[PDB]
This record gives sequence, C-alpha cells and structure tokens, in this order.
Amino acid sequence: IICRDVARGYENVPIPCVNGVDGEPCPEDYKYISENCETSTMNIDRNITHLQHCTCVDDCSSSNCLCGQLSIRCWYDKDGRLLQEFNKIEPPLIFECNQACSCWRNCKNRVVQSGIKVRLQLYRTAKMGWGVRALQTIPQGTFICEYVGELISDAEADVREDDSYLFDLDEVYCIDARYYGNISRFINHLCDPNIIPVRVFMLHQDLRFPRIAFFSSRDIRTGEELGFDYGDRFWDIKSKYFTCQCGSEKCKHSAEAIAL
Amino acid sequence: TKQTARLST
Ligand SMILES: C[S@@+](CC[C@H](N)C(=O)[O-])C[C@H]1O[C@@H](n2cnc3c(N)ncnc32)[C@H](O)[C@@H]1O
Ligand SMILES: [Zn+2]
Ligand SMILES: [Zn+2]
Ligand SMILES: [Zn+2]
Ligand SMILES: [Zn+2]
Repeated sequence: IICRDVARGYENVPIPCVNGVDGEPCPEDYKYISENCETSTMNIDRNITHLQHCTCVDDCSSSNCLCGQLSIRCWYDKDGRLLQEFNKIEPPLIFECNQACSCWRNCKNRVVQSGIKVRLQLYRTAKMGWGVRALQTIPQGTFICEYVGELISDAEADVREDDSYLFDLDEVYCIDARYYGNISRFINHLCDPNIIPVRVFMLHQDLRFPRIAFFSSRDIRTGEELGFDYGDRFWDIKSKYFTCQCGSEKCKHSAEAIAL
Repeated sequence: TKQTARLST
C-alpha cells in the first residue's frame, strides 16, 4: 500500500511494501533481482552431461527416483511441502529434478525451481528495520522464497564493508544480498524462528553453489513476521555492534543475555 | 573465524 510490488513483476506473485511504523520510504538502495547474479569469473558447472538425473516416466513419487535417492529420499509431499519428519536442525542436501531427467516439468520433485507461491509483504517493524511477514496462513513445510543475491568468493565476502546480508553457502562461496537481492534480504533474525534455510540443487549440480531455500518450520499465521536463526557465524561478529531485538524469552543474543 | 558476519545453514 506504499509500493505494489518491490519485485517489479519478476516473481510469480507481487510483493507489496507498507510502512505503518515510521517515516522511512520503501527501500530503494539495492537492486531487486529474482535469481542469483555474478560480478566476477565464477564458471558454474552447467554441463548437462554432468547432471545426475532420473529415468522416471511417472511423477517421481516412487522411491526408485534417483533424484530422490540423492536427497536420501524426496522430502516433498503431494502438495510440495516438506515431510513432518524432515530434519529441521541439520537439513539434508536436496536434489530437485532437472532438464536432463526423463520426467515432466510437473513432477513432484521440483518445488523450489517453481518459485514463490505464498503471499508475502515487506513491512516496517517496530525495532529491526524492515522485515517480511505472511499475508496468509502458511502450513509447516511450505516453500517460502530463495535467498538470492550476488555470488562472491569467501575472500571477497571478507573485505565487504557491509556484512549484514552475507550468506555462506558451505574454500567456500557466499551470497551477498546487499547490492543485489530479492525479498529474502529483508528477512530478520529470530531466536524462535519459523523458517529454515535448505541447500538445494536444480539446473546445475556444482557443489560450490547450492541455492538457499527457505521453508516454514511450523504453521505460520497471517501477519506473523518470518525469520530464521542467522547463526553464530553472524552474531559472533555482529553482536559487538548491536544486540538482538527478537524479544523472545529464549533470546540468545539480547543486550541482557550477552550481559548475563 | 572470519572478518565479516556470515548467515549460515
Ligand atoms: C538480512 S538484513 C534483514 C533486513 C533488515 N532488517 C533491513 O531493514 O534491511 C540483517 C540486518 O537486519 C537487522 N536485524 C535482523 N535481525 C535482527 C534482530 N533479530 N535484532 C536486531 N536487528 C536485526 C540487523 O541490522 C542485521 O544486520
Ligand atoms: Zn524421478
Ligand atoms: Zn529427476
Ligand atoms: Zn522428476
Ligand atoms: Zn533474539
């Protein structure tokens, strides 16, 4: 109701921005992109002959699907949500079906590659700047969005002046959503998170470059802020500049908890 | 230990 779509039509659904808290205009100090970009020589391995793929002529719901087997099993139910018994603490690598597979584009193992389905909103929070919340009920296990931005080396990330939007992919590579990013750059840290990041492979299987997919870790109410646990590789550094405002009774990074 | 903050899975 301040901006009708911060994604400028690049996502399956519009992502509006509103501010009912202070006077800050909807953010524009970044470039919205819906897929990861490169700014240097990366040479992602896109060799189609390198892709592990399945020979299924059904909808890939069977345990014989190789792509499922690479994932230990396919973790998506008939509605494309993670199984309840999915390891939310230590997620497996997910290998979705791809362009080398025999199956059709509508098979059951292509959730993340199909993009955003739920209604989300960029909004102004009370104490953590901008954040992202749901405009609908979101059952546990639902794909939300991908952490998208600028692919950079470990070495490059570590000389980045702004280290508020760096996501480590595993000697490793990093997604910096500071200058280039999607709606996920706006998701805040919660010590009692309702979404989890998962490493996924789709159109390539270059293990240096998993793509980061957020799934709901429990049922989410309309209007609830989305957030994940950023982890200690973030807060070890960042807590010396600011403290956690998630307000949870289990908060691990508050001004208080650090003092206690 | 790195010089910059990194979110992680
Ligand atoms: C990936 S950005 C999230 C979007 C950010 N709120 C914004 O307005 O652009 C991470 C930054 O948001 C702020 N932030 C995220 N979670 C926070 C939290 N739990 N408590 C205080 N600040 C938080 C911190 O400034 C952090 O560096
Ligand atoms: Zn298959
Ligand atoms: Zn397949
Ligand atoms: Zn398939
Ligand atoms: Zn907290």
